[PDB]
Amino acid sequence: KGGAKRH
Amino acid sequence: MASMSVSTASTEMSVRKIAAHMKSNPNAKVIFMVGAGISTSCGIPDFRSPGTGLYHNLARLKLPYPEAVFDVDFFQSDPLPFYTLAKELYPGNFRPSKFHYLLKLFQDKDVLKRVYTQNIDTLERQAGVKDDLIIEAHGSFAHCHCIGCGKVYPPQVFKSKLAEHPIKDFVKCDVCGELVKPAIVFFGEDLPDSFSETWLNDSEWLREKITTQQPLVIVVGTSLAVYPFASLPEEIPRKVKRVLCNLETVGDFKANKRPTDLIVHQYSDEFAEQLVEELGWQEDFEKILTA
Ligand SMILES: Nc1ncnc2c1ncn2[C@@H]1O[C@H](COP(=O)(O)OP(=O)(O)OC[C@H]2NC[C@H](O)[C@@H]2O)[C@@H](O)[C@H]1O
Ligand SMILES: NC(=O)c1cccnc1
Ligand SMILES: [Zn+2]
Repeated sequence: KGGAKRH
Repeated sequence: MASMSVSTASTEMSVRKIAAHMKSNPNAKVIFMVGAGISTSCGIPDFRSPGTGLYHNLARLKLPYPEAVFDVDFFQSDPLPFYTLAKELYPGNFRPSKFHYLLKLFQDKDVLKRVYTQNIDTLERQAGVKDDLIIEAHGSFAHCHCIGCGKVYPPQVFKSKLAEHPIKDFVKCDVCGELVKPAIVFFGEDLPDSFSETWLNDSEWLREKITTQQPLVIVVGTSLAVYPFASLPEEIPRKVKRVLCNLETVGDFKANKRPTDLIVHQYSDEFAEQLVEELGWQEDFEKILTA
């Protein structure tokens, strides 16, 4: 998935 | 809608290369990956920019820093700033840009494979891009759910609260009592399953076209600073031509440039104008723009 929305 | 070039340098020759690739591969499709840059000309206010009425209202409301407006913990402790931003940014308050209509043209020409967008303005959909071709990676206001039990709510319940003066009594779930919010992905949350799922399918589609025509991935108006969305570019097949239309070179195009990478420093709307010209679709485009 790629993980949580972040910088 | 009127645009001009970013500098005295011309980008028509570079844009011509793109049109040439599409001319040599008439049955190929394009995948776009876009960000906030494509909606700037629509007049959408940047919540992180002082000098924007939105920024100062959020500051007056004690928001600690811009992005706290999209933070789950903060929202639950004080939903007013988010509600205030929603009132100003709710879909229907703006109109699509020339670039958004370009996406529509491509769809009309059957050369649009998919458009991955980080924006929550839903101007691609508002412009007529089909639901099947759009991937709103960060959600939108079109759906609402309780943050505690996940119960589904029609988007209109939330929207009606935004027209009240002052905004108070926020939407609470009639099952568990927690706050109900629009299906916008906040920092710290996972993106919707359709994001990874569709990219999984489009990644295979890309790799398989390399061996038959040739596809094209065009990245526009994004700083590629938010993950996981920003991982897409590096995941494009080495043998698939990557194009970047952005005022500045960013992300993988800067960190790991590729021989075949085509970089175009231009405003997304000017880029749209030039591409339509080099493709010879000015007639259909004008029709859409005047429609
Ligand atoms: N008209 C136009 N054409 C091409 N590129 C443009 C334009 N206007 C801005 N830009 C470029 O688009 C990029 C926009 O970056 P940004 O504002 O950070 O937005 P994103 O799409 O990448 O990210 C969203 C952010 N919004 C909420 C979250 O706070 C994110 O950090 C940036 O690199 C600019 O050089
Ligand atoms: N596009 C946006 O409004 C936005 C807001 C916060 C974080 N990332 C994107
Ligand atoms: Zn609930």
